[PDB]
This record gives sequence, structure tokens and C-alpha cells, in this order.
Amino acid sequence: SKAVPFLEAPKALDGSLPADVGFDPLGLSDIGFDFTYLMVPTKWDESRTGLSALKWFREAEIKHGRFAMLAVLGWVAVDMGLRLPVAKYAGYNAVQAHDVFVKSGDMTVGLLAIGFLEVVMGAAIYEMSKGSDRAAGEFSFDPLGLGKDPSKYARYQVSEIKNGRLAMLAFGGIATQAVLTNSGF
Amino acid sequence: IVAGHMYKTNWFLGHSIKTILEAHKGPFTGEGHKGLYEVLTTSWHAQLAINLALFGSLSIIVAHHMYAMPPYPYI
Amino acid sequence: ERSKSLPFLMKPKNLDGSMAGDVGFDPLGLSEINDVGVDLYWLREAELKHCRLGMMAAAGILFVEILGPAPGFPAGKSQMDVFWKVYAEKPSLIGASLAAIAILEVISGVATTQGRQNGDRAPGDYNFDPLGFGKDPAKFKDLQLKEVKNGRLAMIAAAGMILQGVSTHQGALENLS
Amino acid sequence: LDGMIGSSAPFKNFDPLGFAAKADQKTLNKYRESELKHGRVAMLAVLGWIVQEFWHPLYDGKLSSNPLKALTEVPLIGWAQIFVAINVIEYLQNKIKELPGYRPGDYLGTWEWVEQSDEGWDSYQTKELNNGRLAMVAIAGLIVQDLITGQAALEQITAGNT
Amino acid sequence: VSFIKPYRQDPFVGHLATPITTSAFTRAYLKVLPAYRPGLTPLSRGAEIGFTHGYFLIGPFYTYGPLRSVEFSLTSLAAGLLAAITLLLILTVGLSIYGQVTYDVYDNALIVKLVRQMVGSERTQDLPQIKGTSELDTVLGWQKFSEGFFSGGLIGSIVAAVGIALYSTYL
Ligand code: CLA
Ligand code: CLA
Ligand SMILES: C/C(C=C=C1C(C)(C)C[C@H](O)C[C@@]1(C)O)=C/C=C/C(C)=C/C=C/C=C(C)/C=C/C=C(/C=C/[C@@]12O[C@]1(C)C[C@@H](O)CC2(C)C)CO
Ligand SMILES: CC(/C=C/C=C(C)/C=C/[C@@]12O[C@]1(C)C[C@@H](O)CC2(C)C)=C\C=C\C=C(C)\C=C\C=C(C)\C=C\[C@@]12O[C@]1(C)C[C@@H](O)CC2(C)C
Ligand SMILES: CC(/C=C/C=C(C)/C=C/[C@@]12O[C@]1(C)C[C@@H](O)CC2(C)C)=C\C=C\C=C(C)\C=C\C=C(C)\C=C\[C@@]12O[C@]1(C)C[C@@H](O)CC2(C)C
Repeated sequence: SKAVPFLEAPKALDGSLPADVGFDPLGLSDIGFDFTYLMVPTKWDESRTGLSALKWFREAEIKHGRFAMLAVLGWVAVDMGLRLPVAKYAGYNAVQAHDVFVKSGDMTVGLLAIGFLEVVMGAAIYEMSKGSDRAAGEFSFDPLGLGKDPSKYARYQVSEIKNGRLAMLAFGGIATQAVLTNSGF
Repeated sequence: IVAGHMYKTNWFLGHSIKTILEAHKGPFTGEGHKGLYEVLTTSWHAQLAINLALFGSLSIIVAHHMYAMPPYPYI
Repeated sequence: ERSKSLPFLMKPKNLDGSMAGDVGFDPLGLSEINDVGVDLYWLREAELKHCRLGMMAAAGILFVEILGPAPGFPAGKSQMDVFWKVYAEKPSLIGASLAAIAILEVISGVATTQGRQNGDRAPGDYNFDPLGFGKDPAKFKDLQLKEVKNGRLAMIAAAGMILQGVSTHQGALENLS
Repeated sequence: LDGMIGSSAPFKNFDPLGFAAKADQKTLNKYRESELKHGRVAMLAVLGWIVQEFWHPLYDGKLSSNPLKALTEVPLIGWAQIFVAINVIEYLQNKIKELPGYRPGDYLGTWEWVEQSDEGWDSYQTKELNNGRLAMVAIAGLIVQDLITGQAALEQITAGNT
Repeated sequence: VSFIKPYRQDPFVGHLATPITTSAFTRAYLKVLPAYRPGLTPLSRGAEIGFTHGYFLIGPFYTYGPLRSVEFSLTSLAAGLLAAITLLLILTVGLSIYGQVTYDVYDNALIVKLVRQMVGSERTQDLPQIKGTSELDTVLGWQKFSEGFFSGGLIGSIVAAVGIALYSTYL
């Protein structure tokens, strides 16, 4: 491997996935369970060859990274003010805004909307398991167009996954610390 | 309603009663329940036997639970 | 091969291009259902009926809230609560409307099943063009697209109005401001 | 440590101290007999420990629910009858042991019917052996805990003496 | 695996080799019983059977008889003992008449071979036939079996009465 040199490799981390360095001490990328069956419990389709656990884990990692990046942006925003131009959003930090907004019937709306988007893109994941050429985390979302020049696309890929790992860990710290750089415990 | 989503009817979902019965063999019972699905899907008399026996037993259970726990006002 | 609406999804097999408003938005593959008497024909007929019903309901709510009720009818600006005031004083009107809608819906279901069986009637077609606004082609497709888009928007709008009236117990534009 | 039944996934042919690498077939049969007897007795002992703790209908209540205390409260003439019954059972087992084709722990004589054993039969025998081993460990722990602490299983757990 | 098979590889017998008919436990348990224990004369088999049977027969008569006593009574014990002894006498009478009407042999396991070898052209049922080769299947064998049953029944009933008296007195 290129990290943890005293372990050769998991088994499936050949390098076909971006941002691959070989770091997987527990060998989690070799579970034979096709996690698409957590969505569609049965084979359903006779053409459902199956999805490798590594590809499902890559999709989950990309989704986690995007969620964590947006989450740290939002949590940092509400520490330095920046409230929505509307009533009922006064100042109630981030450690308490979640509960007060769950009370005020709009976190349920956010849950519904996020679930709608998640269901559509999980249908995309299921089609990938069925055998579509779509790669993990690829929703073909390039509106501004900074995704051409394949070298730039690969660099931005590795950038996104590394930034997502950093943002996951940073959000874990921020939520655990209740923020120290911009507020108090 | 939950119990009604058990047997495979028209989708790739649910159970086949033939596969359930045929898998319930044992050292003491030889082939086990193999062929029981064919018996109960080709003989009305076997279905009538099972249904009537369990139906009479259910009627007796109903009779017991009636006076035991009176379910109607002023009964 | 990829759906026009969702580029990360393959083209839904049953939705090629024919129906107005077709952009390939079938992430769950519901167009491939062929059971319990439900298929693409039935789904399209249900969608068109929903579109028309939502258009009528949204137009009615907006009309009553903006221009006020007709003479002799109750007011209140809450369309989800003024229904009980109409029923409290004119129950026969509500009952007759319900009976008429029931008969028309029985006819609609019979027509849907028949047209599905001996294919001669497009889904949602009831030969209702008294003013001849869609006689010629090359305008019928545009009118179908307009109807489908307006009906989907009015479906969403009418569901929103129903929920707002049930929860807030206030008018639609009252909730707006 | 042979093709014997009882080898499971966590530690296949578990003989770290090499007790079986030097023993002949007779000593290994003796070891299997001892293991199976210990496992069965321990399963009975664990079940009795728990059930006695939360249910002792006999002897008109009394017979304190803590084991190792009811051991000294049985009329001691019921102890004799249990001892004699166990003795007669083991005399019968000894008589079984000389029947032709005898297998170490097989007192049902399954060798009469089971020629060319399957994988289900071996798996069930391994299940019995593993449950017996777990019950041996559990009953040893039960007795030791009751000795050092003085409370029974469900009593020590309920209080929180862990 | 299958734990039920035809008995002794004969699918036409009215019997089966179940885990109860032909289990090692069944084999040993029935081979340690007096009726089938090897090395016992018919008198010894009868004596052991009678001892056990009188021993457990005095129980119900003494406990639930017409002269019970919640405390220990010598009259209750005597009544139970006499009832048990008379029941053993009735059983011995039945054994005697059964043996009288069943067998006509004085030495078995031979007559069968003699008539299978030296021919049996006689009235049969004594030379030929002969069901069972046990020593209990003879006129002499069954007579000694009944005698042993009767004597052992008396002795076992007396022993059980003594034990009951000791248990009721010293406990
Ligand atoms: C993980 C993402 C995430 C989540 C869950 C939240 C959650 C919240 N934010 Mg928030 N925020 C985020 C990221 C996030 N933020 C980011 C990245 C920014 C910077 C741009 C902000 C800036 C921000 C401000 C300025 C304010 C909030 C506020 C709030 C709170 C009120 C909103 C509410 O009740 O739910 C409403 C429902 C949701 C938030 C669910 C999101 C559903 C979206 C709208 C669906 C569409 C997503 C979008 C299209 C994604 C595109 C990707 C793909 C389609 C291509 C709530 C706790 C307000 C507050 O009072 O907080 C204390 C407030 O004033 N946030
Ligand atoms: C090693 C096994 C073992 C031993 C030594 C004891 C010892 C004792 N038990 Mg006990 N018990 C056991 C297992 C055991 N138990 C099991 C497995 C259960 C669950 C059914 C119970 C349930 C139980 C209750 C409910 C009670 C006792 C009680 C008692 C005490 C009085 C004796 C009595 O009445 O027993 C009674 C025993 C039984 C009713 C069940 C015994 C069934 C045996 C163990 C299985 C068959 C044995 C068979 C003859 C030999 C196996 C054949 C083959 C494998 C070779 C005494 C300390 C009494 C007491 O005072 O509690 C404090 C009391 O009330 N026990
Ligand atoms: C078997 C069948 C028909 C058929 C067939 C045939 C005949 C065999 C022919 C074919 O061959 C096959 C088939 C299947 O088509 C089935 C019939 C259909 C059903 C089962 C009818 C259901 C209709 C229910 C509706 C549409 C009710 C809506 C309720 C509303 C309430 C309105 C409110 O204002 C109220 C009252 C209170 C207010 O506070 C607020 C709200 C809540 C908004 C909105 O409107
Ligand atoms: C532990 C953790 C991450 C641990 C990472 C580790 C050890 C990584 C170690 C390594 O990298 C190094 C060091 C070096 C590498 O070479 C090797 C490895 C091994 C790879 C994240 C926790 C992450 C923990 C998280 C994210 C917990 C979040 C909790 C939240 C957000 C709570 C939200 C609330 O809603 C509630 C629940 C209630 C509301 O009332 C209030 C609020 C607060 C709003
Ligand atoms: C069903 C109906 C009304 C039903 C109303 C109901 C149930 C309401 C009931 C309630 O309010 C009450 C009572 C009391 C409340 O407490 C309870 C409810 C339940 C709320 C009216 C039909 C009304 C039906 C009408 C008006 C029919 C008119 C028919 C015409 C003109 C026919 C013409 C032709 O027949 C010729 C002449 C020649 C033919 O060849 C051609 C044609 C054209 C077909």
C-alpha cells in the first residue's frame, strides 16, 4: 500500500477509484453484502448483477463529505450571525436552534425535501447496482461547467473526497467541542 | 395487514409455501412436508378438513372467551 | 439512453416521448407497473384527472378568495372551513354535486377501462371540445403540454392550499401575507 | 484434535496445550466422554441455578432461592434419592458402553441408524458440545461469583454488583 | 440421517427400529432387568420380580386402604401387608394356571433342534413348533418362576413393611 505500509492492501483497493491511497486497516472494503439490498430488499430485477460494497462505500463517503462540508458551512455561519431574512430565526445558536426549529414545523419540511432528493438519487444508486455506467457520486451536476478538461475533473474529484474527509472530522470536532474558535462550550 | 405481506403472489417478493414446506424435513420425519402443498392445492377435502377443525376449535375458544370476558354492555 | 430530466438515470422504458410533459422523470420506475389493473394508461389517466381537478380547485379557491363569494353564499375567506358553512345551510347542493360527481366518475372509470382494453381512446380523452379549441393538430400537442404543466402546478398548489387551510385555518392569500 | 466432531469456526481443533496430539484413540474417547458429561451436567446446573433463583415451587416455598444455600437445606433424604438415581443412570451408561459399535458420548445408540453421518448430524453434535462448553464456563462463573460475593445470579445482576 | 428404519432390514414385519425400540439405552436397560438379565435361573428371575413387585405393591394398599392412618398405625401396616400378600397369591395362582395351560416342555433350546434334525412326524405343538427358546418357556421353568415370584413377593412385602415402619417411627 501507500499508507500503513506493513499491511499490503485490503483486496479491492486496486486504484480504480479516485483519492485511493490504500488506507483500510480493517478490510471493510471486502464485505460480500450488496448494500443496495438495504434499499431494494429483494433482487427484484433479473438483471440485478449486484453492486460491490466498495462502490457503495465510495458513494456513501462522497455523500458524507458533501453533507459535512455544507454542515460545517452552516454551523460556522450561525456562530457569526447570518440569520435568514425572515422572522422566527433570531439568534438561538446551533446547539439549540435544531430543537427549536424541529418544534416549529420546518425541520419536518426540510426532512421531506431532503428525503425526496435522497430517494431520487438512491434510485440512481439502484440503477448503478442494476448495471448502469454511472459511477459512485456522479449525478452529472455541472451547471457552471468547471468540470470539463478530464485532468481538472480528476483533480476536483480527489479534492472533493479529501475535503469531505476533512469536513467530516471537523464537524465531529465542532459538534463535540460545541465550537471553540468562534464561540464557547 | 402486516401478516398479509408474507406470500409471493405476483412480484419478486414474499414467500413460496412450497419452498417453506419442502425445507422442513428432519431425522425423524423423512421427507417432511414435501408434497403437502400439492395435497392442499389439489384436494378441496383436505382444505375443508383443516378449516373445519380449526374453525370448530375457534368457535369453542370464542365461547370460552365470551363469558370469561363479557365484551358487550349488560350481557 | 439517459432520461432528459435526470441525467444520472437511464431512460424509463415505457416513457419514450409520446405523452405531453414527458421529460423522463420516473426515478422509481412507476411507469413499468403492469398489475392491479394499473399500467401507463391508468397512471396517465389518473395524472390527467388530478391535473384537471387541481386546476379547478385552485381556480375556485383563488376566485372565491379574491372576488368574494357569490350572492347568497357564506363568506370567511377560509375555503377549507367555509365548506361546512355551505353544508350547514345548503346540504342538498353538496349532496347533488356529490351524486353527479359519483355518476360521472363511474362513467370515467368505465371509459378508462374500455379504452385501455380496445385501444381507441387516448388516456384522459373524453371528446370534450365544444368550442373547437383543439381541432387541428400542431396545436393539440401544444395545448396538451400547456394543460399538463398547468395541471401539475395546480395539483401542487391545491394540495398546498388544502394543507394550509386545514392547519392554519386561514385563507390562502392570508397565509401569503 | 482429530476428525472428531466438535471443531467450530473460532478455534478449529482447539488443542493449544497438545493434550490430544500424543493420546491414543482410547484416551481421546475418554476425553470426549468426560467433555460431554461435563457439558450436559453443566447445562442442567445452569438452568437449575437460574430457575431455582426465580422459581422454587417445591418444598412449600422455603429452600432459600440462593443456590449453595439450598444445597444445605434439602432434607438430605432427597439428596440420597437423587444420588442413587444418578448412580443407576451411570450404571446403565456403563452397560451401554460395552454394546458393540459404541461411540464415546452416544448413549442413545445413534450409531445403529447413523452410518455415513451427514453435515447436519455433525453440526448438531457440535452445537451440543459448544452449548455444553459455554454452560461449563457459565456454571463455574456462577459458583465462583456466589462464593466470593454471596449473592445469586439474578440478585447480583439486579443490584449491580458487576 | 434417518432415525427410523425397518426392523432388522425386514420391511414386512409389523415393527420399526425407532430410537426407542432399538436404542442402546433400551438395550442395556432391558438387559439389566430380571426378565432378560443374563446368567439368571428362572427361580432367580421370579424371586427378583416378586421382591420388587411386593415391595412396591404394599405401598398403595397401606397408604390408601380402608384402614388408613395419617399417623403410623400397626393395624394399617398389617392390613396393607396382608392385602399385598393376598394380591401376590392371586398373581401366583394366575402364573401357575398360565404355565399349566401354555407349555408342555421340560428342557428347551434342544427339542427344537431335535425336531429340526431327527424329524417331528408326531402330533406336533410339543415336538415341533415350540415358541421361544428361553428357559422360562418350559413347564419346569415357569413353575420355578412362579415359585420364585411368590416367595420373593412375600419377602419383599415384609421388607417394605419393615422399612415403612422404620421411616414412620424414626423420622
Ligand atoms: C447539511 C446542511 C444544512 C442543514 C441541515 C441546515 C439546517 C438549518 N439551517 Mg442552514 N446553512 C447551510 C447548511 C445547512 N443548514 C449552509 C451550507 C449555509 C450557507 C449557505 C447555511 C446558511 C444558513 C442561514 C443563513 C440560516 C440557516 C438556518 C438553518 C436552520 C433553519 C432551517 C430549518 O428549520 O430547516 C429548513 C430546511 C432545511 C435547512 C433543509 C434543506 C433543504 C434544502 C433547501 C433543499 C434543497 C437543497 C439544495 C438544492 C442542494 C443542492 C444540491 C443538488 C440539488 C445539486 C436549520 C437548523 C437559519 C437559522 O435560523 O439557523 C439558526 C438561518 O438563518 N442556515
Ligand atoms: C445438575 C442439575 C440440578 C441439580 C443438582 C438441582 C438441585 C436442586 N434443585 Mg433443581 N433444576 C434443575 C437442575 C438441577 N437442580 C433444572 C435443569 C431445572 C429446570 C427445570 C430445575 C428446577 C428446579 C425447581 C423449580 C426447583 C429445584 C429445586 C432444587 C433443589 C431441591 C431438589 C429438587 O426438588 O429438584 C427439583 C428438580 C426439578 C423439578 C427438575 C429436575 C429435572 C432434571 C434435572 C432433568 C432430568 C434428570 C434425569 C433424571 C437425568 C438425566 C437423564 C439423562 C440425561 C442421563 C436442589 C438444590 C427446588 C428448590 O428448593 O429450589 C431452591 C425447586 O423448587 N430445581
Ligand atoms: C370501485 C371504485 C370505482 C370503480 C370502478 C368501476 C365502477 C368498477 C368501473 C371500472 O371498470 C373500474 C373502476 C375501479 O374504475 C372505487 C371508487 C372510488 C372511491 C373509493 C372514492 C373515493 C373518493 C374520495 C374523495 C375524493 C374524497 C375527498 C375528500 C375531500 C375532503 C374535503 C374537505 O372539505 C372537507 C370535506 C372538510 C374540510 O374541512 C377540509 C377538506 C378535508 C379539504 C376533498 O375532496
Ligand atoms: C469520533 C469521530 C472521528 C474520529 C476520527 C478518528 C479517531 C481518526 C483517526 C485518524 O485520522 C487520524 C487521527 C490519523 C490517521 O492517519 C488515522 C486515522 C485513524 C484515520 C467523529 C465523531 C463525530 C461525532 C459527531 C459528528 C456527533 C455529532 C452530534 C451532533 C451533531 C449533535 C447534534 C444535536 O442534535 C442533537 C443530537 C441534540 C440537539 O439538542 C443539540 C445538537 C447538538 C444540535
Ligand atoms: C340526484 C340528485 C340530488 C341528490 C341530492 C342528494 C342525494 C342530497 C341529499 C342531502 O341533502 C339532503 C337531501 C339532506 C341532507 O341532510 C343530507 C344530504 C345527503 C346532504 C338530483 C338529480 C337530479 C336529476 C335531474 C335534475 C335530471 C334531469 C333530467 C333531464 C332533464 C332528462 C332529460 C332526458 O330524459 C329526457 C327528458 C329525454 C331523454 O331521451 C334524454 C334526456 C336528456 C336524458
